[PDB]
Amino acid sequence: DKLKKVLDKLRLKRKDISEAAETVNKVVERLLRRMQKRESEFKGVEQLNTGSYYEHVKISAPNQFNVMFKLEVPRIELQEYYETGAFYLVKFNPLSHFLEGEVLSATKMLSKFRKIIKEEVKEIKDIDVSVEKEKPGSPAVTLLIRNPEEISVDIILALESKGSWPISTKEGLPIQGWLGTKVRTNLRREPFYLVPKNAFQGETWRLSFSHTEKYILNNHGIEKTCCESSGAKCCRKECLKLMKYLLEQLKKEFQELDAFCSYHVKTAIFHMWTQDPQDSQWDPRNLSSCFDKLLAFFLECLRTEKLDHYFIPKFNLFSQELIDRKSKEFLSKKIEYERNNGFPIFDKL
Amino acid sequence: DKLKKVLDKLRLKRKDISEAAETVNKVVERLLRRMQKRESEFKGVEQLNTGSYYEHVKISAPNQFNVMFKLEVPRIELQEYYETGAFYLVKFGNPLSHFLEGEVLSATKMLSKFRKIIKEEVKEIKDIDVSVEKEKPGSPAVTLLIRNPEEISVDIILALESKGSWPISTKEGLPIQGWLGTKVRTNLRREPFYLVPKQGETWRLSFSHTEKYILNNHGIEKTCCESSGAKCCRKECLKLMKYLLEQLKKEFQELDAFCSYHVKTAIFHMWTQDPQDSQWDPRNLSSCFDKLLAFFLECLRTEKLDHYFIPKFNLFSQELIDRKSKEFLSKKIEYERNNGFPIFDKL
DNA sequence: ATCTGTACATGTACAGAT
DNA sequence: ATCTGTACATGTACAGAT
DNA sequence: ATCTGTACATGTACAGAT
DNA sequence: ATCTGTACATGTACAGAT
Ligand SMILES: Nc1ncnc2c1ncn2[C@@H]1O[C@H](COP(=O)(O)OP(=O)(O)OP(=O)(O)O)[C@@H](O)[C@H]1O
Ligand SMILES: Nc1ncnc2c1ncn2[C@@H]1O[C@H](COP(=O)(O)OP(=O)(O)OP(=O)(O)O)[C@@H](O)[C@H]1O
Ligand SMILES: [Mg+2]
Ligand SMILES: [Mg+2]
Ligand SMILES: [Zn+2]
Ligand SMILES: [Zn+2]
Repeated sequence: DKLKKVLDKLRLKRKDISEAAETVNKVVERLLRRMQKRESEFKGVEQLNTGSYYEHVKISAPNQFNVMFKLEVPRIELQEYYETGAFYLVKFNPLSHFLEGEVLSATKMLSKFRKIIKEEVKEIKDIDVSVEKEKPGSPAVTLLIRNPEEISVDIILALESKGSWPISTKEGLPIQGWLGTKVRTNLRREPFYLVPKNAFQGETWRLSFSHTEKYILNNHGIEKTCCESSGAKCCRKECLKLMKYLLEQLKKEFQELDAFCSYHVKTAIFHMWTQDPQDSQWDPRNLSSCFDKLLAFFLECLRTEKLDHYFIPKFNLFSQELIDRKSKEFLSKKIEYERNNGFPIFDKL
Repeated sequence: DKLKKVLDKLRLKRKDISEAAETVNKVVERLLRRMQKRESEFKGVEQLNTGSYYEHVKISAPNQFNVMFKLEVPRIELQEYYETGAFYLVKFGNPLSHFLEGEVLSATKMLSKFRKIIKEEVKEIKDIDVSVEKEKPGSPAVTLLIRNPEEISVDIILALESKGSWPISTKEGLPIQGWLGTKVRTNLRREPFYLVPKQGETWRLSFSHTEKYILNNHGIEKTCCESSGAKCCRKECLKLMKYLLEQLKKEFQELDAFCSYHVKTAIFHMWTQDPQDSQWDPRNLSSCFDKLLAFFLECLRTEKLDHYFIPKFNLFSQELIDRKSKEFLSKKIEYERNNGFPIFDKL
């Protein structure tokens, strides 16, 4: 019971999955063909599906989809922004119209990308779909879809580089004692990605490891058979779902928590999965203890004001410059409260 | 243990590895380039290193290397040869036209041209002392005999590469689901399969690339034998068993029918029967070797050792190995087992 | 002038050597 | 314990080709 | 270059078994 | 209550064709 029943509630319905995906795939496919069918500065982008729905940890409803349109760009030089670790300027075609002083401007290229999508969305007459107003500094072009429910799709332009990952990641991805050195070496043989976030704030990109995280979510055990048809279930994803849910419920209720996001939870459980690598440490019979030790770890992160980017160890997602101490102390109070009272926020609608 | 000292004996020396590999890689590279010449039928053939040396289970000396020269052959149809599971006929200005006889790609015609080219190229090698061994009938290999002073064999194996789905005779093979798992199994079966020459148009399936992967990714835990994981004794047990057979085989001509692939197949089944890394703790080397010996003896006595990839192919069937050959090896193994392995002290 | 099969450049798991 | 040679995967440079 | 075909992973859904 | 077996559904890798 208890947490088992909560997970029963969070579980997506097969029918809703079917109806959401088919409408999502209609729009995405149409947008994707537009990007190459034309001259178009983004001819050659490929679709990369990412985030919780494609990692099978989406909760409640299939109402948010994350898609990367990635562009392979060769002979790119990276300059780390302000020792931040995650933010870079990039330098040396149709992309000529996006540079400046030899700097590929994230802002300029996102704007044309965005302009294309808006135009194509205008030609869609079979689906009720609009482009959400732009959020400054965001990497996303966000679609809002109606019909069987509200659905949002974040279309994320990404650059794809095939060289060695930037030195700031050298000490990241510390999976050696959990997924192992062969897996780590192979993952770092994959490309890395750059996403037009902006900390020259307008020209900066941010590193993305959404492809690495997806692999990890679907290949998460120390045993190769974890959660496979001839292995045993673990409760790793279910703990992620529960913690995601506690934060979503807390964020709905308290504006004091706007600065928090699900990626903070994702980052925290990557660290917990590294600290507790054995699959037996995530036995489904120990769901409550597992959820609790995740809570305690997350609270220790808040208390110490320290949650390092799992791929970029020096980039503290909980630094003062990013999240006010007051916000972190508010979230500590609310989590400790739910914890010490049987999670009442889990009962509510 | 006694067995740890045997393993020290069996361990290859780096100095020997260097000298052997340097010469082997010179000859192989030159043979691969000549294959890409002109109107050579084998142009586009690619190199695949296989077998015990590339699996790090070669014992005693680095004196036998296995290398496949693989040729992608698109658009092919296979006919299983008489329900044997492992043997096939292959059918379709193509450069393999000279090897056809009405739809059918002749194995020995292709192997013979392959061989002729190799022999010719070896004649032009004066860098080092290397000759081509007399052909063994029905063998897929062209064997090089290198004297580096020390003697080194190189089996060069012509291979057809097909990228379609594996033949149905393997549908139930590779039973690694409780051990390496379903994702690993699916991904391995997405790789190509291989046909090597074995009546004269018969080819044989090869899974040397899959076996190589398994050898180097052999644990249920991803960290098995890794620098942040725990050592197992799976490969060490393979080495000891290979050594038992090699010592016996160089002493007793009665054992000519047996080869090391029998030992490699038996321990794949053992690795399937005991998937947990803790059933191969280095502290239990003796038990682990002993249970392998016992499994092998039961295969001998019951006359049943299924091909790991082709379940219906029995490597210990009557048609391949006489019951007396099996009973002879059984006695010799049982003898070594119950007398402290005196053949391990030999030489 | 650009294109490209061939081979160099880089990085590291494995396992022998010290 | 760290150091180190071979094998091998992938990214890239460029003589020689087009 | 783009697209379908095949195979089976990952899921949800529910009845019958335990 | 949970487990197991079948049915149902989407996502994804890659072969082969055009
Ligand atoms: N600040 C960030 N830094 C790096 N990558 C991020 C960041 N925020 C999001 N991402 C990446 O983008 C993906 C999609 O983000 P999103 O906000 O939709 O979360 P999610 O993982 O899909 O979960 P959910 O949608 O269920 O809240 C994340 O899974 C992660 O890979
Ligand atoms: N009878 C066979 N059937 C199928 N594949 C075989 C057979 N014999 C050998 N092979 C394959 O060819 C490879 C090379 O064969 P080889 O006889 O050299 O043995 P090995 O595994 O390299 O060991 P060693 O050379 O130390 O005896 C094997 O590893 C196996 O994959
Ligand atoms: Mg999301
Ligand atoms: Mg060999
Ligand atoms: Zn699991
Ligand atoms: Zn091991």
